[PDB]
Amino acid sequence: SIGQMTDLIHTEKDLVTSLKDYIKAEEDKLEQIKKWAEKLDRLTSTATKDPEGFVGHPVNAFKLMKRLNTEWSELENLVLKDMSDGFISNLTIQRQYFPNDEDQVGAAKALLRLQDTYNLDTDTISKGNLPSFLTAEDCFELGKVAYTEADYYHTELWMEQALRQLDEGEISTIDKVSVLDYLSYAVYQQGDLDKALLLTKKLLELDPEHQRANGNLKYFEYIMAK
Amino acid sequence: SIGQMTDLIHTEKDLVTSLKDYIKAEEDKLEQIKKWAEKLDRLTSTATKDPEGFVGHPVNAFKLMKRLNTEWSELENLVLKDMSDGFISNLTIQRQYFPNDEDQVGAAKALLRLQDTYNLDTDTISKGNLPFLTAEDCFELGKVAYTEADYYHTELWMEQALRQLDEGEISTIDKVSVLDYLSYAVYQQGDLDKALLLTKKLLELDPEHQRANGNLKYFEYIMAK
Repeated sequence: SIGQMTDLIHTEKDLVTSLKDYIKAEEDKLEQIKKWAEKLDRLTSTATKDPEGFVGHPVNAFKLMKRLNTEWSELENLVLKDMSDGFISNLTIQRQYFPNDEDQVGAAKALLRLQDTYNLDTDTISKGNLPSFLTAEDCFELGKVAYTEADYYHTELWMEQALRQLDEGEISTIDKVSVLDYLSYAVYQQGDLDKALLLTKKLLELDPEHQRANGNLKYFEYIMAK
Repeated sequence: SIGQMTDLIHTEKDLVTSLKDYIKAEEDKLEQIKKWAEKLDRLTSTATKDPEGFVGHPVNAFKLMKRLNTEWSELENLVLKDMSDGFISNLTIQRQYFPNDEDQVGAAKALLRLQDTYNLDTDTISKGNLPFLTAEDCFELGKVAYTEADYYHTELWMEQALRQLDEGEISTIDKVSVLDYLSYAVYQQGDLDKALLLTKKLLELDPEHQRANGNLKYFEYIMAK
């Protein structure tokens, strides 16, 4: 539907309003804690300076003990206090009407097809180079969904975009070796052994003991030879 | 001992260091969260302008789903994260060498003793006008006295607490409770003129205080008698 998307756009907006509320909360806590800490900073720096004289006049001694017995306990209680209940409460509730895995993969598939029905370069989708933009792990996931479909066409394309972006300098949760594993395997399944070999060799240049890739190399030079 | 307190002073110095670290931790986390939030502030606002055209080109639909299914739960996980174990472990360990309630009460008594062995005015001990206590500190000392049945000191420190309140100090402690204790201590001391006086002012602040009405009637009774 479209109304569903407008409904989810709106949910996620309200959720951002909630989030920002929570941020006001944690800042307000954190600050009065900073205030508290500077107060003790002042006290504890002047007290370290002259422990005999400080502990001398017992207005200091009483303050020191009311502070260690009571104050540091309130303080501790406040550090432990939780500011996020409200926001998390909301989120837990909204999550009743969120998409699940099924819908995420559905949406990947949909993207996959709309790539080649309007016939588009993956750098031309990722980078919004047409008249929002895609992390390396996004491309990576697309390559995976594809690979699970044994769709090596798309696996090739997105694993390639994913490799391209990591090279370009995008810092990520995803490493080159996985990218190269899936890339080299999709390529091999395509028919072009010749590139599979080199890619595998890049993987090996990154991970010399990648147990799968060595076996892959042996296999490769074997089926080329034969 | 003196060295024992030197060890304590240093311990608390250390704890302040720990806490300051904790603050750096929560701030760092919060920052990453504000970051995430602003990125989504953009996305949501763009999307609301024209939901149709937006969910039109389905990279938008994909990201919207990935973000509702995966990413908001990582965000959730960040929100729930606890930056405090380091500091709280430090605290829970040091606590083994902290004073307890009895030590604190004890110190309050040591202070009451000092007040009079050097014969010193309360504003003067509080305001460190020698060559500083909050109103709740003052009240506290007052109570320790009271519990002792030391109505002398109860008198004095309830007086100082009321003094520091009227000056305009913000405190968790209200004027009426200080007045209750003060009126009563004064009465037990003997100056009944002042007990009446005070009870009256307490009533000026709370007109239906159940103890202090009967306190008014009873005081003027024993005055007249």
